Amino acid sequence: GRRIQGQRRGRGTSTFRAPSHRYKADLEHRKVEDGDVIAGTVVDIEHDPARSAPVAAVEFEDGDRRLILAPEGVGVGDELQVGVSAEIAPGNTLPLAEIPEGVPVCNVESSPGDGGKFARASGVNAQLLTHDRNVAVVKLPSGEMKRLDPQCRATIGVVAGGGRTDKPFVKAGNKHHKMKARGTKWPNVRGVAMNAVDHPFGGGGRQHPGKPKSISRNAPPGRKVGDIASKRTGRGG
Amino acid sequence: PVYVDFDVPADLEDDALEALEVARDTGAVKKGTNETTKSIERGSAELVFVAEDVQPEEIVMHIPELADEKGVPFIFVEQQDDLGHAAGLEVGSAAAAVTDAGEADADVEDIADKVEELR
Amino acid sequence: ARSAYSYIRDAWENPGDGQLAELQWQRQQEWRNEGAVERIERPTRLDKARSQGYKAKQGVIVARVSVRKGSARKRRHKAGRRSKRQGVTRITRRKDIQRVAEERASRTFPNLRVLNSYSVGQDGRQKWHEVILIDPNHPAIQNDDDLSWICADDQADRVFRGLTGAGRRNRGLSGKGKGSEKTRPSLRSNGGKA
Amino acid sequence: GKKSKATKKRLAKLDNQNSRVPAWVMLKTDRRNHKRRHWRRNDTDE
RNA sequence: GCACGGAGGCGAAGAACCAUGGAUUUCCGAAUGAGAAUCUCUAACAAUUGCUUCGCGCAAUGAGGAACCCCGAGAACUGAAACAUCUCAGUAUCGGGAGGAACAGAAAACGCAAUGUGAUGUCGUUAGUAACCGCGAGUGAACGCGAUACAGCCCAAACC
RNA sequence: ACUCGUACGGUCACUGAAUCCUGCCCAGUGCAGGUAUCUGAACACCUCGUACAAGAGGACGAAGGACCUGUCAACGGCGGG
RNA sequence: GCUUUACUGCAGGCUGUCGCUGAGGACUCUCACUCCGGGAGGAGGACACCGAUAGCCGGGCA
Ligand SMILES: [Cl-]
Ligand SMILES: [Cl-]
Ligand SMILES: [Cl-]
Ligand SMILES: [K+]
Ligand SMILES: [Mg+2]
Ligand SMILES: [Mg+2]
Ligand SMILES: [Mg+2]
Ligand SMILES: [Mg+2]
Ligand SMILES: [Mg+2]
Ligand SMILES: [Mg+2]
Ligand SMILES: [Mg+2]
Ligand SMILES: [Mg+2]
Ligand SMILES: [Mg+2]
Ligand SMILES: [Mg+2]
Ligand SMILES: [Mg+2]
Ligand SMILES: [Mg+2]
Ligand SMILES: [Mg+2]
Ligand SMILES: [Mg+2]
Ligand SMILES: [Mg+2]
Ligand SMILES: [Mg+2]
Ligand SMILES: [Mg+2]
Ligand SMILES: [Mg+2]
Ligand SMILES: [Mg+2]
Ligand code: NA
Ligand code: NA
Ligand code: NA
Ligand code: NA
Ligand code: NA
Ligand code: NA
Ligand code: NA
Ligand code: NA
Ligand code: NA
Ligand code: NA
Ligand code: NA
Ligand SMILES: [Sr+2]
Ligand SMILES: [Sr+2]
Ligand SMILES: [Sr+2]
Ligand SMILES: [Sr+2]
Ligand SMILES: [Sr+2]
Ligand SMILES: [Sr+2]
Ligand SMILES: [Sr+2]
Ligand SMILES: [Sr+2]
Ligand SMILES: [Sr+2]
Ligand SMILES: [Sr+2]
Repeated sequence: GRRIQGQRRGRGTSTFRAPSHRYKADLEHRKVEDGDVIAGTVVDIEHDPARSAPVAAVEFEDGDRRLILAPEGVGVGDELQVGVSAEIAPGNTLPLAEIPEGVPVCNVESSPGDGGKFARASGVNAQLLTHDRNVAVVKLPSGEMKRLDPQCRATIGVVAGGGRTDKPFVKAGNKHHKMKARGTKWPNVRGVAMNAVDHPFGGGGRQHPGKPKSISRNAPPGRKVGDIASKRTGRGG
Repeated sequence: PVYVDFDVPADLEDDALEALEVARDTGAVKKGTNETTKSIERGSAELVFVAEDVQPEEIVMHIPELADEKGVPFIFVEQQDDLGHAAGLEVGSAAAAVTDAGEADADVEDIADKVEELR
Repeated sequence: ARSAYSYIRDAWENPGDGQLAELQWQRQQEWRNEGAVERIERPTRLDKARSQGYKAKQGVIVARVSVRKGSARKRRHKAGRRSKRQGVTRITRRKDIQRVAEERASRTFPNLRVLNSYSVGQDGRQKWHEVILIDPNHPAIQNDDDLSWICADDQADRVFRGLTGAGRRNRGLSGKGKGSEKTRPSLRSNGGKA
Repeated sequence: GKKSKATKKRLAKLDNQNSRVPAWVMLKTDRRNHKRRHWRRNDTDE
């Protein structure tokens, strides 16, 4: 047949690319030698095209102006700190080791110094649970217990923009506008609605997959469609 | 470095080169890894020198063990060009052998001793 | 008596044992951080180089080249093929890696000509070979009684036509009798069945 | 359109080639410009 | 000049014409100072290399050529009265490269087994033979012999 | 490529606004988990065979399968007496 | 052209084995190799990636 859409994506053609030239900036934590004597002042609050959430422009002591992954409750004028000694308040960044247990955190690093990998989406947050000299246990937004290096840096508080998902798009035109700001091909044509040549579920008098949807993990690209290696399906049980 | 199992003091190295410098004006000396190698094999060698800055190292890796199973004493020199200059060459020399000293047998004798002691 | 050279040679008969083993473990670390073709002032295997025609003289260059280990890097047929011509994985190329190496080296030094080459080891994902190249335009070589032959016009780009030692072996030209019915005088002249 | 200097030179040439075979060539050869182009009917290169 | 016009001119200061050699030889073009649909902008071996007086100072490469040649990549239609091994075929086509011819070439050969031959191409033959093969269709040598032409040498190491 | 993205994400699919609802079936097929025992290739190992080798057999045994479980808003099914 | 539990194969994924590959039926270590870090250094580690092969699945493709 013909390659399915999932395969067209990989080529990374314009239709499937993110409007990168239009994106503002990479929100990775600042790099500090040591000391924590790094403080800056929130100079402005801005909209981040890539995440549909606000971001804060900060001016640091040494003269470095950079956008930051802002938590809820940060405003112009406020002073932020980043370092091992940094104060324990919303908007500040410091290694988990220095963070008191039971404190909601965001933009958590996977590997100390990477700049932040976890909990960066609208109104989300990780929960620092256990401390140690060898392992900092964090509970991620998905509910998973992650064992991390206490040396991994993070930002106190939850990410700004919470609740974004609570309101419906109501109309296609709204989805449209959001989708245009992402690396995504939209709208979506169902497999069952295409010709046999275009998808494993195409063909047939009436629409219906002529096969079970739960596909094996070992399925090759082009065949791995439907419910991938589902451990189960439905709502029952 | 892989063939060097002990470090020789800058000063000890000093005495050896000098001894080698007079050894050529008086006695007899060999220049080159090959000629040095044959002397050790023929036994016609008293003391052999081996630079430590030889790239590739295979050119001299054999000198150490070959001398041991031949009783011939050997000593390391830091620079390759110094050994060549000491042997009176206008170029460098990876290895050198003092084939029968000359008005230096006294020192060469001590140098050998100082080395054995130096393990 | 034995030459000093013989010792280098004897060491390389078992590059996995003795001092050489430790030298390779060290070197390869550096090599892995070098380019595809690195020119070097002195052959790693002196005996082999000299044996192949090397000489400490002007116009004689030596370069180490690394190449990816394994079989062919082939693309599956986009058009219809009978089971026979559908293979993709276990198919290997017809030139050995040493030959690929000699050619890359010669491309890097357009004005030089491949004289010979030899292996200097490999790790699990690549192989290294050192190549001796000669400057056919340098008088120090136009006058050498042992190398001036490589200055002739018909020796130009010799490596690209299989005139190398590795070239000739890989073309099945070793045997002078049985088994070389389709290799001599050339693969092409024998319809390409060798 | 916007013609470059080179383009303009080539256009000029084509224009010139579009002239007729001089009368005298007729008498001398005792008896056609096989390259008579028209701006409308034809299409030049570029 | 082709080209048989008009006008005018050149040629015995030996023109035209022919051979040989030399002069001139715009721009783009491998195209090489940078850029560009043959032009423009502000001293140039651009790029990769060798040597190196370490300065592009001295040099090399690049691109072309009817096919021929050498090294790589490598189909299908087709035949088998289907078709998959096989066949078409190492063909078509593609990548790289040399020359006036290429390639091969002085035995770790041959094995008419010998008290025999003596580098290598090629031509005739050996022969559709030996060998291969859904042992189907088909594929298919070599040694030798008769010829053509003939030519043998140089390193590495030992010892210096 | 997704991605200057990180589960309030984005990938793969089905249904097709709101409203009131969405029953029964895990035997077959699919996916997934488990698995005492069974079955399960090659290398190395052992025995026989060969002055060697071909080869025969053995021992060990991964995923997989047998077997068990979960799962239908998974493919689908919901009859005759 | 299309389909599939048609025939035969081919990608691809899973899995064992051999090489990469080191030291002291379960274990420690560091030195290759990998990843994080501007750097120091940190994490991992003879695994993983990669080459080879073997078994399974395999209309995704011929
Ligand atoms: Cl969305
Ligand atoms: Cl060449
Ligand atoms: Cl004969
Ligand atoms: K065929
Ligand atoms: Mg960022
Ligand atoms: Mg778009
Ligand atoms: Mg849809
Ligand atoms: Mg339709
Ligand atoms: Mg399909
Ligand atoms: Mg339907
Ligand atoms: Mg000579
Ligand atoms: Mg020929
Ligand atoms: Mg006009
Ligand atoms: Mg230009
Ligand atoms: Mg047929
Ligand atoms: Mg064939
Ligand atoms: Mg038949
Ligand atoms: Mg044939
Ligand atoms: Mg024969
Ligand atoms: Mg519908
Ligand atoms: Mg509809
Ligand atoms: Mg990296
Ligand atoms: Mg098909
Ligand atoms: Na070249
Ligand atoms: Na026109
Ligand atoms: Na001219
Ligand atoms: Na040039
Ligand atoms: Na220069
Ligand atoms: Na037929
Ligand atoms: Na047919
Ligand atoms: Na056959
Ligand atoms: Na006869
Ligand atoms: Na069922
Ligand atoms: Na059709
Ligand atoms: Sr990042
Ligand atoms: Sr970064
Ligand atoms: Sr269908
Ligand atoms: Sr239910
Ligand atoms: Sr030198
Ligand atoms: Sr060339
Ligand atoms: Sr018109
Ligand atoms: Sr002859
Ligand atoms: Sr509804
Ligand atoms: Sr079931």
